Amino acid sequence: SAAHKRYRRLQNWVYNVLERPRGWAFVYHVFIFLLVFSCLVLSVLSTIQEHQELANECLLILEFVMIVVFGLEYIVRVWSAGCCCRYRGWQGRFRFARKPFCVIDFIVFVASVAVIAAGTATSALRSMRFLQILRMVRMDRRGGTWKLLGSVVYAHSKELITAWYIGFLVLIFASFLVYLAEKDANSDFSSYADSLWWGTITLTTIGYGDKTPHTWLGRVLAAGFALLGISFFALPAGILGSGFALKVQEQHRQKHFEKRRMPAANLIQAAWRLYSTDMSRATVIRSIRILKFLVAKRKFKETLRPYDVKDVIEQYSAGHLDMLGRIKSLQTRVDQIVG
Amino acid sequence: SAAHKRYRRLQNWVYNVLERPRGWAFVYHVFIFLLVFSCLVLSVLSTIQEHQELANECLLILEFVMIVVFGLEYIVRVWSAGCCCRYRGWQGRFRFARKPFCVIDFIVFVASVAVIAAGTATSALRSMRFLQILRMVRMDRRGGTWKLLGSVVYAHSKELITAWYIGFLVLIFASFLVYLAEKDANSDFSSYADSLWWGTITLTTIGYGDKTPHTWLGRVLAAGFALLGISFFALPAGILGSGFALKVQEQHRQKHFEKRRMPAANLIQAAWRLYSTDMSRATVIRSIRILKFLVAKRKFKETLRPYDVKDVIEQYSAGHLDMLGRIKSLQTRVDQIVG
Amino acid sequence: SAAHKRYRRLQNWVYNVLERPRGWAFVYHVFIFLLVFSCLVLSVLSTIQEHQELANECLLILEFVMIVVFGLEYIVRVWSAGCCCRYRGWQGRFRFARKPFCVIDFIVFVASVAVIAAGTATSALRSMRFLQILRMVRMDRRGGTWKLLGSVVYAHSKELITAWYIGFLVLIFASFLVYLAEKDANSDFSSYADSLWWGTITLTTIGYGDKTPHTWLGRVLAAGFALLGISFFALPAGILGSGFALKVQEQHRQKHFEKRRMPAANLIQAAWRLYSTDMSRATVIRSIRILKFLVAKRKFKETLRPYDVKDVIEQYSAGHLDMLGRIKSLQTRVDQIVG
Amino acid sequence: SAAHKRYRRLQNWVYNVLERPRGWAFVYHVFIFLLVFSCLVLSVLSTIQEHQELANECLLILEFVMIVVFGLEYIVRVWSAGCCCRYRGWQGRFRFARKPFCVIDFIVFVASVAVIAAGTATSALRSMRFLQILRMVRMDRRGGTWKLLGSVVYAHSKELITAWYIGFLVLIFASFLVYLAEKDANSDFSSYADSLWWGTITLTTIGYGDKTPHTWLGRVLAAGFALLGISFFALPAGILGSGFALKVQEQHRQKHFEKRRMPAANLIQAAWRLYSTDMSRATVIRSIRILKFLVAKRKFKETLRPYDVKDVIEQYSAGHLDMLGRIKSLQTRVDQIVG
Amino acid sequence: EQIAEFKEAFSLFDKDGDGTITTKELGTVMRSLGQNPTEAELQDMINEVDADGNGTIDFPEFLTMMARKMKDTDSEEEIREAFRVFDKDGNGYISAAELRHVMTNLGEKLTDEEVDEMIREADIDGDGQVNYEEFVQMMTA
Amino acid sequence: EQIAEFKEAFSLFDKDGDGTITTKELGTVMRSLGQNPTEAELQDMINEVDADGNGTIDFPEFLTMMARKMKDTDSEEEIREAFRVFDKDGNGYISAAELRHVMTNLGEKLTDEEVDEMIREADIDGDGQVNYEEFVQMMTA
Amino acid sequence: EQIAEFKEAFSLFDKDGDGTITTKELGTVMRSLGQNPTEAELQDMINEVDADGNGTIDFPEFLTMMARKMKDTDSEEEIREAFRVFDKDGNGYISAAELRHVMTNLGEKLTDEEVDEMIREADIDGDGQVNYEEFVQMMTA
Amino acid sequence: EQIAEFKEAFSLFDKDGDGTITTKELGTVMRSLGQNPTEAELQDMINEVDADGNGTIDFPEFLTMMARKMKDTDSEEEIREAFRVFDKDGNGYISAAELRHVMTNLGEKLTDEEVDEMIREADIDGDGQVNYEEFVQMMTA
Ligand SMILES: Cc1cc(C)c(NC(=O)[C@H]2C[C@@H]3CC[C@H]2C3)c(C)c1
Ligand SMILES: Cc1cc(C)c(NC(=O)[C@H]2C[C@@H]3CC[C@H]2C3)c(C)c1
Ligand SMILES: Cc1cc(C)c(NC(=O)[C@H]2C[C@@H]3CC[C@H]2C3)c(C)c1
Ligand SMILES: Cc1cc(C)c(NC(=O)[C@H]2C[C@@H]3CC[C@H]2C3)c(C)c1
Ligand SMILES: [K+]
Ligand SMILES: [K+]
Ligand SMILES: [K+]
Repeated sequence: SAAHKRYRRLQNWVYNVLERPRGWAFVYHVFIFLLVFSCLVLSVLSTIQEHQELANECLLILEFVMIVVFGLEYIVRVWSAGCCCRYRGWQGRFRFARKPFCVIDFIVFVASVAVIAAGTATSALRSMRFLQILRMVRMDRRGGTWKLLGSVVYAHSKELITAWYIGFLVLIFASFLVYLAEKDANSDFSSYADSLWWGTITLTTIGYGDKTPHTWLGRVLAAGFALLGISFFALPAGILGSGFALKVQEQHRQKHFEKRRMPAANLIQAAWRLYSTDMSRATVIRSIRILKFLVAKRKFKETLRPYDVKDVIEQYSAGHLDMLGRIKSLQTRVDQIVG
Repeated sequence: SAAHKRYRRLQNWVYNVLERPRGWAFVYHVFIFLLVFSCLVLSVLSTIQEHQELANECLLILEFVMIVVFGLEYIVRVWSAGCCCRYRGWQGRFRFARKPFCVIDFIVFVASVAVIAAGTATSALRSMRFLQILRMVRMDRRGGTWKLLGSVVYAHSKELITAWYIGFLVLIFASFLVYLAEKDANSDFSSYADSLWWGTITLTTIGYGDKTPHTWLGRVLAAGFALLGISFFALPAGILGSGFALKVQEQHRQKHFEKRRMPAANLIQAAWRLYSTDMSRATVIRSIRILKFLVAKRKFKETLRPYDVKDVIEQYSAGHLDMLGRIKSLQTRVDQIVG
Repeated sequence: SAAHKRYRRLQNWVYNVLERPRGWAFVYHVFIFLLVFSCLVLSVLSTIQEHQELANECLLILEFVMIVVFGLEYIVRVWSAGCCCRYRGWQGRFRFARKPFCVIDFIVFVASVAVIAAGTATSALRSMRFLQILRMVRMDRRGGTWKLLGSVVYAHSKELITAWYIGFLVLIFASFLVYLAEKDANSDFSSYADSLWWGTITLTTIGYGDKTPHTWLGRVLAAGFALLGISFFALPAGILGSGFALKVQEQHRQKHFEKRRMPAANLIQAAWRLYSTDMSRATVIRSIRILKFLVAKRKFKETLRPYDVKDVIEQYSAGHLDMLGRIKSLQTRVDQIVG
Repeated sequence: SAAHKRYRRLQNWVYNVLERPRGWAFVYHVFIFLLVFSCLVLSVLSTIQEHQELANECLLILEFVMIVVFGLEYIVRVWSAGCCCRYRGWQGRFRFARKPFCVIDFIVFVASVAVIAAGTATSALRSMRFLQILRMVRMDRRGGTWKLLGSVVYAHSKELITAWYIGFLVLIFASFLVYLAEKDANSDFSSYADSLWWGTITLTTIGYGDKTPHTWLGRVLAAGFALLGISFFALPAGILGSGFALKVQEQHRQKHFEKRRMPAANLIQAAWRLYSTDMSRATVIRSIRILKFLVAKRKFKETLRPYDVKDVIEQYSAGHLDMLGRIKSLQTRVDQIVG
Repeated sequence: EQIAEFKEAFSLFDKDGDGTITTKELGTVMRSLGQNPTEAELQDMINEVDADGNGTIDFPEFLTMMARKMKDTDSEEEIREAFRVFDKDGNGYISAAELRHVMTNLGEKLTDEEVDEMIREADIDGDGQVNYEEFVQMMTA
Repeated sequence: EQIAEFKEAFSLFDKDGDGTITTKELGTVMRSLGQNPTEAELQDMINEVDADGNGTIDFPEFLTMMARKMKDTDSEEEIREAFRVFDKDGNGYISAAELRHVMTNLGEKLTDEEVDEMIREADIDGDGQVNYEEFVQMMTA
Repeated sequence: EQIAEFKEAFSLFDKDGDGTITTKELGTVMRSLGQNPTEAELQDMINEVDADGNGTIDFPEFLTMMARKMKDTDSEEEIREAFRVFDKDGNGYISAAELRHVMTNLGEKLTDEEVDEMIREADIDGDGQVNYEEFVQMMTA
Repeated sequence: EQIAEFKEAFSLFDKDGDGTITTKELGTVMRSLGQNPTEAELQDMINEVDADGNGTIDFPEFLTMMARKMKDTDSEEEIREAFRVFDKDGNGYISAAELRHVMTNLGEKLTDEEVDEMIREADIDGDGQVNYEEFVQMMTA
């Protein structure tokens, strides 16, 4: 197994390469992001007339680079994962599971490149392809930024509903009132739909200025309703931002409570002792080891609590027992002397 | 009572249907919200000329759906509530109490539909009706989003007053100064009212761009006052958003302290024992049970506190008593030996 | 002193009237605020042409109301304060101290009204007068909203400086870069001053749209610098808003710790006992009472702390002493038996 | 050394002058900031035509003031630092280390002034020079506002990445959709680049209003995507602002825990005792002093913790030992009597 | 007349006519009936109605407690919150067998006969489920 | 001369001429007058004026305390805050009978004669209500 | 049949046929095998599976624990989190010698023979590094 | 050679050649020199350098401590922070007399002769003010 020892050292470099996407993700991920971003910006600039043809040849030479880099990196990742512990077979299936829909778009874009070169709107199609690629490469860590956002927005669902609802109510009131205020003076507000559009650009504080009140009643209504609702169209940002800061601060304190050594160390031991009940060279005995394993798992999840919430009652019980022992001592002392 | 047993199982399905609006409110409430929303958007689109007549027939066929659905659901809710524990009579009155002004608008819109069909501005009237319906269906949980908003805004009343006041002061200063700056160059600022309007769209950061300074003094004043007051017109959103996040985080921790079992269990017992003083097959005795009930209610509201604020003093008292017992033991030991 | 007893009951109604501005300030303060506000809005509307003359007679009849109401309320407040405990003399001076510059403007506006009526720009002068009145009536509680704002902004001075500074740096970079980008294409950016103006309306997100980039380089610079600095021009609102919420939450918890009864009760007693050393019918003895007074004042300011920060060490000392007593007991027990 | 005693009192005034930039930085730093700011604003006004020539002579007379003030203050600071403890030599090098690139620009601008006067675009060059000066004088405290910003933004990197990413995704979706919606009706959206520009001014809520949707489909897409993404382009301000407030509040509490006297006092003693092992008139002995020094340094860094996190376990250990002593006492009492 | 009957009960505690009930007077009457409260339990009981904080109950405080019983809205809400601890469905119901387990196994456990009377008094449904919010109104009426 | 009279009082505590007052010197003079402070009360008293933190009072600290008494603004504010605890109306008034209850029933209770002198000294209104903020200025003058 | 074998083990604890296991029944069987748990350790063990909170284990709770062992996802995650405490690289590896130090020097230390069997069972790499996440799946299978 | 001299000191503690220093070995050498540490002080000392957390010091940990002394940047910063506690001006100076008070009156007080040597070693200015940041660099060099 000496050649297979070189094979294992191969996997050593293979996992060492696995290190870069996870640990020092900075350089690799950024360079690949620049690849995708450059393709995007060059497509955009190819749309505009000023620089068109040279951008076209650059697009060709860079889409070759895209396809070859992705082709290389497909094999790179597939083999870079667990080579034989995540072996080529059914775990092979699980390497090309759903989220390698990225790989699927890779393959179909290979076909797109081949069609462009030898085979023969189109540009929009290719652009979309680059945008699907954009998405995937900026998200292949399963649920990531999405998971964080979802958790936090779910946490503040109750307040968010209020903000949304009240804001919407204010919008449809304001639009209607102003529409009535000058449906006859302004050609702008010729329809309630026009007023609703004006309301959407007056509440969010965009204010294109394409449609503005002209009557001194319309101006007053716009002013009042703007002052009243603009704030509501700006709450969700405030709530979410503050929730993020709170969560960050909380989690840094929770991790700062790094007390974990002994509970974590004991949990592995209780798990090994339970497991070895069924394979050691050495039912009621097993049931006892399961109960001890469950005690050790909890002690460990109590260090995933900051061990402070239960501590108040913990020390109460300790002090109460001390006082009970003191009472007992005194009582028995009386029973010894006086009787 | 076997037919009445089937009647009770009827109420079983009746309360099971009650479950959906409260528990899994998602689907039912959303579908009904889509009904109302679709009616609204179709009315809006009926205002604009592009799609008018087909929207008109769709409006007719959908307002029939509105009226029939609401007619069904009136009976559905009225009977779906406590069928005979919230019995048809005086509790009947309380089922059609004030907030079923929703039911009142239902009934009057039934009449509106009948007037449109056989009986014979109008469109605005109907639109308003849909908006009252909009309000009610998005708010029939008594005080809900409104109650939460009111509580939080009341809590931060002091800061909010400051924001409002200072912002207003800055607005009326700035408008006046700029008006003086170019009441003669710009036709825009021909009145202090014009300047105030400009100030309302310059402070909130809407900036329609219909009225802008043109003199290099006006520009400087606008710049300075914008930099100084824009922030003030954006505080209320910040304060409210942060208050929401704080309240959310606080209440999740408070509920996370789910210690409640024993105090809650003992409270029901002290209440039953007090109640049964006056009806059990079994005045001073009652007075004692009232005092114990009040002790049990507090212990229970102390678990609606996170049992931490009083705990510091609680354990102090415990430890002090332990030390007092130690002192007593030592003293009596001396009195036993030395004397 | 029976007529003077009716005089004292007069002061009873006099202080009862004092109650309304402080306690249930709502109605009185709001009505007077409406007086001032109505005068303001009517002046504004008098500027515009649509409603001019009728607004003029309304202005006359309402400025009489202003002057008579303020004349009444001057005496009302002056006598409503401590009638003879804040007696008419040198405390009279302190009743008409500086902040009754409000009274000074009252008096001079009396003269203005007299000049308008019998005596004979002017309108701007009167408007300013109403604005000074506006300020005072919305601020006669010495330092109020101003004091709160100052405290909080001072607390976050360090972060605010950063926001201001970095924002300013970004502004002057961006303006300069874009100015160079199209000082030749756009007539808009014909001067660096023009660019700075554009930058002031592009950073704060007002965006009048009077001056916008037209070259594809200018657009890119504007986009990048906007994305980079807009956030900085919106930090101060965020910091202040969050600081307000934090302070509100903190102070509600601090007041929720209403433990104060006994320390507050003992402080008055130690103060009376110290004071009575020098006047009771009953130097070293006084020095002891001063030391006890100072201990009682601190215990009282420790309840203006939430009695939690020192409590950790407090109970440590208690428990340490208990353990020391336990050690001593054990030691002496050995010395009693073994020796 | 009496003349050198006057030299030392010179350094006394020299360090007393050092006090003003650090302690009461207000007046000196502000006046110098006004110098730089006035030069800037006068340059800007020199660009515009209204006031040009008089601004030119003022520019000359004020740039002389700039150069002479900076020349004075170079020597002032260089000598004002440690005169001979930061002596003129190799520490001289470290006085003119990198960040005195400010001094370098000083010197080269001396040459610029000389070139303008006797030696002979130019104006832009000089302007840039004033901006480099601007930067340095508003930042010569090594890492300052920059360091604070970097720390906080790094702390919230995870949330910030989410905000950035999702916002960007929404931007490129929205721009593309609207571009497709009216690439044929509006001349505005004639290129996807045009749409992207519109998206940059529609997401950040600037809204120049130069390019707005005109088709009722474009308006709907713009409305929806604005409502969905505007919030994302406003999160970073919210997160950063809240993080600043949290950090401020936290650090004020941490410093409010000013318990430090004894641990800080003992640390200096253990350090002196260790140091004096190798020079006192008085290896294993040294190793013991190193261990005690390390214990004293930690006790001191435990007061740079708020001594609360470890205190829960600290007092647990104390109470546990008390109870263990109580158990031992009881046990030995039994062994004394019963045996 | 209701006030006079409360006064006569109050005077059994305050036999000396001092107008106050301390732990001595309260605990003495209780132990005469065969109860055995602790000193800390007697202090907690008095503290629930002692506004003066001096460790006594006076007649106005006694009368207020006796007139009020459990009829106040705070009592109705807290008792209903206690049942809801044991209502995981959130439908306002609790099983007869689950009520029986909680009443006889937690806290100051009810005897079998006590809990039998309690389940008899609730109008139990045919399934065996108890609507506890109408049970709370019968104790708060 | 006022400084010399403070020095003569200071020397009664510090009879050895060491320039310091410890718990021994302070507590010895106090018990000679029939007071009985605890050790923890003597430590608290010294700690209020011991800036050096070494458990002593020196003459500069003694003189500062004696010159200041209660005249400082911190004392006026805190005493006024203590009265406000018992002013629920917020009008700056407290009833003579309510002041009497608090003074004789809470804390280090005043005797009847002490509290009689205190109510005599406040210029009580005819209703029986005391303006305590002018009572605070008389003790801080 | 698996349920009947669990029932027969459960009946060794509950020899009286009462359908419950208290600290008496649990601790008695344990000490018969030469174990010496404390009372507080017996309470912790029962509390991990006692949903009724009355200090007992009934057969449904016993059967659930026995059927589940460590196969649940909570167990797999927490065990993997415990290994990660000792994986500073974050690469999912731990050295054989570092595993040996932690197992025999922390907590309820493994004997040499126990830890020898544990390192034999992990498919150790030629370097001497252990992939503990596949070690966790073997104990959770 | 410096490593060998550290090894010879390390072997005075670990006289058995076990490669470790426990509280027994450390405290025994200390008491032979007439020191009297407590058990809790010996545990704190070992814990400052015991990365294995098993209550011992091994030679690599001993060598690291001896090679480093106070030269590290953490030591320079913390010592400078300790002086700054007593520098209210914030100018980096402390009076000779104030240094003398703190050194002989707080903490593990220096003797007069110790503090005399300390003030002699600082290059005191003619006023009597000590620049403690250059005092910190002399102890960290
Ligand atoms: C009326 C209205 C007003 C607003 C500001 C929004 N937008 C949000 O609430 C944002 C916060 C999260 C992240 C994107 C959404 C959801 C919506 C949907 C409706
Ligand atoms: C001057 C001014 C500035 C602003 C931002 C507002 N708006 C608010 O204060 C909002 C916070 C709550 C929710 C809608 C209101 C109230 C007002 C009324 C006046
Ligand atoms: C560059 C710049 C950017 C901004 C947002 C501001 N405005 C603020 O900082 C506000 C917070 C308080 C309340 C009004 C001020 C001060 C300033 C002055 C300068
Ligand atoms: C998409 C997008 C949206 C936004 C708001 C930003 N801006 C930020 O995130 C600001 C927070 C710090 C301070 C200036 C930056 C960094 C960026 C870069 C990209
Ligand atoms: K805008
Ligand atoms: K705009
Ligand atoms: K605009």
